[PDB]
Amino acid sequence: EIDDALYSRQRYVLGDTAMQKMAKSHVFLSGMGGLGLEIAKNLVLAGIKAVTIHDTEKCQAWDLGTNFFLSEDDVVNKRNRAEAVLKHIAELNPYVHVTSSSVPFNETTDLSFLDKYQCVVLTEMKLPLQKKINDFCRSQCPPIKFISADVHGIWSRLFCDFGDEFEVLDTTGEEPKEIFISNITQANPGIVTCLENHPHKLETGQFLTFREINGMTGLNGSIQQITVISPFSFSIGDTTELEPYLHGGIAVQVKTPKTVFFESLERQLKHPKCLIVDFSNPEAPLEIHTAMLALDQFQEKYSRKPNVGCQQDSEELLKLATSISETLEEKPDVNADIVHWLSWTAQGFLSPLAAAVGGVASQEVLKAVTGKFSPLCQWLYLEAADIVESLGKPECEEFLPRGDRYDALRACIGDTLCQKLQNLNIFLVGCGAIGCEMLKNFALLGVGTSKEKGMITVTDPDLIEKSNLNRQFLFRPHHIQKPKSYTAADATLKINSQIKIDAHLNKVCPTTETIYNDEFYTKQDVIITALDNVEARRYVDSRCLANLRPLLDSGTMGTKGHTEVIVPHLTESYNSHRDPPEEEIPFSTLKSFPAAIEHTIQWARDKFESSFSHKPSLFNKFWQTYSSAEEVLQKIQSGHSLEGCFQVIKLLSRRPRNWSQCVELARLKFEKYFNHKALQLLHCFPLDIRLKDGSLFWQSPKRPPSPIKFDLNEPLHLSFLQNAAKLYATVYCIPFAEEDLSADALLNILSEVKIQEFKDERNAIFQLEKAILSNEATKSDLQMAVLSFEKDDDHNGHIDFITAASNLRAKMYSIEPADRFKTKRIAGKIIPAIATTTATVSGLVALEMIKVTGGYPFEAYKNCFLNLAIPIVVFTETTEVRKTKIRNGISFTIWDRWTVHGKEDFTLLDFINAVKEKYGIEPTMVVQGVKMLYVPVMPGHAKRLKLTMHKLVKPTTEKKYVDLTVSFAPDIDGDEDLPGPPVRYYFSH
Amino acid sequence: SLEEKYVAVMKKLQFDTFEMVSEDEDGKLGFKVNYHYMSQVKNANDANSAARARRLAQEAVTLSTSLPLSSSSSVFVRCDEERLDIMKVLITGPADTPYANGCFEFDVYFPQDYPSSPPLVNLETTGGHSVRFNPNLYNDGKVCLSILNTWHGRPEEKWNPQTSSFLQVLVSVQSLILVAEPYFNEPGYERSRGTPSGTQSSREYDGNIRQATVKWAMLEQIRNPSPCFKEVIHKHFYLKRVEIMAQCEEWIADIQQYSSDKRVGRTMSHHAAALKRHTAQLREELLKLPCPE
Ligand SMILES: O=P(O)(O)O[C@H]1[C@H](OP(=O)(O)O)[C@@H](OP(=O)(O)O)[C@H](OP(=O)(O)O)[C@@H](OP(=O)(O)O)[C@H]1OP(=O)(O)O
Ligand SMILES: Nc1ncnc2c1ncn2[C@@H]1O[C@H](COP(=O)(O)OP(=O)(O)OP(=O)(O)O)[C@@H](O)[C@H]1O
Repeated sequence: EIDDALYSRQRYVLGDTAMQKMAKSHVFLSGMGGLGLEIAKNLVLAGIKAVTIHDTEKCQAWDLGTNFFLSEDDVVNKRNRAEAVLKHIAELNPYVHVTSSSVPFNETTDLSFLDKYQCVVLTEMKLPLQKKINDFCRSQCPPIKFISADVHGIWSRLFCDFGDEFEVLDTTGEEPKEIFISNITQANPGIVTCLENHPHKLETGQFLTFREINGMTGLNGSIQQITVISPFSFSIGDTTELEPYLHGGIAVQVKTPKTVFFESLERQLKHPKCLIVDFSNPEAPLEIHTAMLALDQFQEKYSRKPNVGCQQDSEELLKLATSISETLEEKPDVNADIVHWLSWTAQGFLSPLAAAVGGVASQEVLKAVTGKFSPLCQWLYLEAADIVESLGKPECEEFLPRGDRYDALRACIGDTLCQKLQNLNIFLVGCGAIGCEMLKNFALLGVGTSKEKGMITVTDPDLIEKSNLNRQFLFRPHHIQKPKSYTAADATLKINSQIKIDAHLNKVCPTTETIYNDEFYTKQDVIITALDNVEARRYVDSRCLANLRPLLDSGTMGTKGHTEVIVPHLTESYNSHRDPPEEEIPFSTLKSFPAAIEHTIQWARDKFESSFSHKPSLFNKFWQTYSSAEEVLQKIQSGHSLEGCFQVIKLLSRRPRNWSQCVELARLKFEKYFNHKALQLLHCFPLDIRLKDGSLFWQSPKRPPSPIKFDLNEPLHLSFLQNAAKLYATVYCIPFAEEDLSADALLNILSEVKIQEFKDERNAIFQLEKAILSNEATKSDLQMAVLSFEKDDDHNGHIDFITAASNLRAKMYSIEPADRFKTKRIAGKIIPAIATTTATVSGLVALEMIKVTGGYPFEAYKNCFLNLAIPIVVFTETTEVRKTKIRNGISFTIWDRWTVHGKEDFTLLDFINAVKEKYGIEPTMVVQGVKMLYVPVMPGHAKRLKLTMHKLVKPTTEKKYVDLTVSFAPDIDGDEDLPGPPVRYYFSH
Repeated sequence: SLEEKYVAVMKKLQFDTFEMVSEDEDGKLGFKVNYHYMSQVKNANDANSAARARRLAQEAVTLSTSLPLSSSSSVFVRCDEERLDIMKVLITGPADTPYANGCFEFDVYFPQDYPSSPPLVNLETTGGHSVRFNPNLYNDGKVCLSILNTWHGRPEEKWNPQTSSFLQVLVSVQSLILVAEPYFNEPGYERSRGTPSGTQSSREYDGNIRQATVKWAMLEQIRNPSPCFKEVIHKHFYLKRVEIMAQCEEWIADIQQYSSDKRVGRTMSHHAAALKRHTAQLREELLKLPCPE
């Protein structure tokens, strides 16, 4: 069994089979540097059964700048690097049996001990020993998965080898999509006519299965390979011998295993199959591979990395690279700049790049033991050459170590950029997984650690949850129900004692703009968002636009992720995006004509809403508005209409008084939901009715219902009855016990209940007077408890009730049911997530932050979109700002604002004339927010021109200025009003 | 001459401004009249795009210029004095339909992303959610139309941020929802239009809709008029009071013609009795209606 309260989000990504394969898997990892630590952290968060970390070198003062778990005590005691982190690593996940090893590694070492493990990861190890290990691992039966990852300065390298033949059980991990069929042609070959609209979006060679096809009863349950003909047709095999086709049809895609091939490490070095990440330089990965191979040969021949700024070392490395390149099969050209920068930053180490590579490698490791996605084939060369390219030709003395924790970062990006990093006032929004990883990156980079200046502000109103511990590594099981921001601030200080963090519990929204005023944003230097919803992102972006501050955005959905870089006066904003509107289920589909399990799940969710949240609130509001029920009766007797009075008075008459009445109510609701509805729908539309075209009204995607008679012996019926009874008892505030919920007790209760057979003012008055006579009008009767949808708590019965209702409705519509977890995901809109993608996007966002702080030109900034399922990583230039012209050659961008000043007798015509005089164009309408101030066509506004600003807007004394929006008449009649940049106006000077 | 006078008088009241929402000194939204989309208005951000304001202003220009107006049917729009996204619409039912001369009130709220998304329209004259005036007008007040993306239809029939306009929405409501035979608006019964059983079902539906219209669309609108349209409602009813009497008498006679049916006779009798009671109440109210200024 898998505890869902901790791995729910990961199960929504990997699935049960992948989880089971992850258990009973033993992973060996060598090299406890920064990259190795990141890989181990991601794996132990994933939930591997046992991980063995191996390292032979001892702790050094240089390791503090790359390791976020070491302390000064470890350096003082000269502890082994693997042992010094063993205790902290196990704290991330008690289910993982983490072990440490320190056996020496060399050519003469007995390497047969690796056969116990299933996946070996090598880091910071010599190349020839990697060759030997990879030769051994791939020759085992079964093969042992091999992954090599390294980071040298700002250049990385990743390699995979899952044997000569490896089989993946899921090519992409995307759920199959259901396709509707319109016509089948009895010919050789057959031709499929897809349903109207709804393109199938398939590819030739796939396997498709068909079901619910009238006529070809033999084609139901069969699997046929397709041949794409058009976006709405494809070709199937022989169907001539079959019976003709009437109507209907459903086709879904069938996943099939795929076999990929890998080559040995010693053979890949002579002609690698790299992965392209930047299409502007397709040949870049091969050149990077050549440079790093030259670096390894230099390390072999000199037993040391090249010194910083040494001319002879650079010349030797260039000569080695030139010699190596001509021996390659493709004969590439040695990139002088790449080799020069590799020599310059050979001894350095970059933290965000290490984190990104660690996330990718951990994802590959997860692929290795499960076969869940297509593995990387066969190299990956991430790099951050843009960091140093803008630096020109810095002096070697700037990169020299000084004897502090930041020696590694200084050796990469020079002393000046390191100092400018330590003096950043950066505002971080949200403290989710991405927020925690970004705080870790801040601690490793020393952001805002200077005494004089530097301040990190992190705000998040949520509390820590058990499911958050899987993805947010800064938290512990004893931190549950504590504030996220405070816990993160306390934990980050442990990593770096010099950090200066301010944690706020406030949300980020218009209601809280009084504290995050314009001065606060001006104080900040870069804003990073770790949000999870689009409205907050848009609000933050709009706030940043009004203050001209850089913004970095990121977001992950399962194995997918994206980053965006926004720079004032250079790029477009987040609000500039116009995504297409999403498809939404119409009212007819949801209410009466469902076709997929999602429709029934949504119907169950909003039925729960109406039954236990909306209507109880209406009841409470109505009865608190009119305290005296007798007064309500008097008003009704005098003909006074009231809002929802009939509905509420009907609710009062059916209010249960004890557990037995709650069980009866549950039975009645079950009958109403799943027996009466189908009968009345079939009565309205008989199954045999025809349309003008001759098609049956119940043609696809509509599905004919069928009544479900109650049966307590059915597990689903009993589950629904129990959950509905519990929810009704809780809502109506009556006690109950566990034995009252037993099957026998329920049988004894509803056995005597009669069931109604399927078929206002006076009734309301009768019910109200009967209730008054029966004394069912006390202050407890006029109140009803309201419930909230708590999906995360499994003992409240919300998810069980929703699942039972959705499954019953699906059974009514002959749709196959769904398991509890799928209903939990869909109804609660739980976004799938995992640690690897969040770590990777955090590393990339940190690199973008370095770029923004450096003040680099527009070409340096890169937006990234990655999907580890394929896997693909795409870097594209951020969209540049667009000049928008209006009239007379006047043009403006999204970052432009205009300013005007007025006085006491400043009238509306004065303001319009001032803007016309200043910018040469006449404003035609002025609006603050959603309040209109001048619209000539609207009646009652022509006389507004004389009105002064203070009378027109009636402003508050809090601010002397108000932000306005203007528009201008089109240069050609018949066109809409030209847009205009926002204008800020001051009531005085 | 009566129709010309009605057109001349009603034209001055087609478009106007009323104070629906006023802000107190603290800064909260106070509502002076009932509104269906109150919750979304309270949660509307102040980061409104200037494009939305421009589109609303142009729509206001179009509404003030070319709103439909005739004796058979008319449209009246009231906009908030300080918020372009608050609007109430009163539509008089076209003649020769069960909705004829009935005043129907609507609440329209424009979303923050407008015109990317169609404006939200909700019927208010639902009679306390007890009457389903049309297959596309559910008893809860939801309006189903293709142009509002709430109904199945072609892409050209769906909401278009560049070409679709609110005036088109109003015209579509008038020409598609308040039709002569609302029973056939349902996408399943329209294939039996003209058949005897379909005709009988349409007659029953028309009788029910007529009784509901007399009960709610005019009786409750004259007894408890909304503050926004009060003058419009009073003037309209005073001008057309004789036509209301003639229409009610004709409806009573027509529904009593089929009261002897062997299949729906009981429902016909019930609807006829309810219609007669509503007609008597309407007679009383119209007799008590003073002459508007
Ligand atoms: O409030 P809703 O979520 O729209 O559900 C209602 C509700 O049923 P429940 O109270 O059992 O959820 C109605 O019953 P009342 O509370 O108004 O008495 C019922 O009306 P009927 O009594 O006429 O069945 C109606 O069903 P319908 O619209 O088919 O008349 C049904 O609507 P849904 O279940 O489709 O939401
Ligand atoms: N307007 C906002 N202001 C501040 N923080 C916000 C705002 N909106 C969202 N957040 C925060 O953004 C974070 C997003 O992180 P994450 O994806 O882990 O969320 P979650 O709700 O904890 O996750 P899950 O949905 O898996 O339970 C949340 O912790 C939430 O508190």
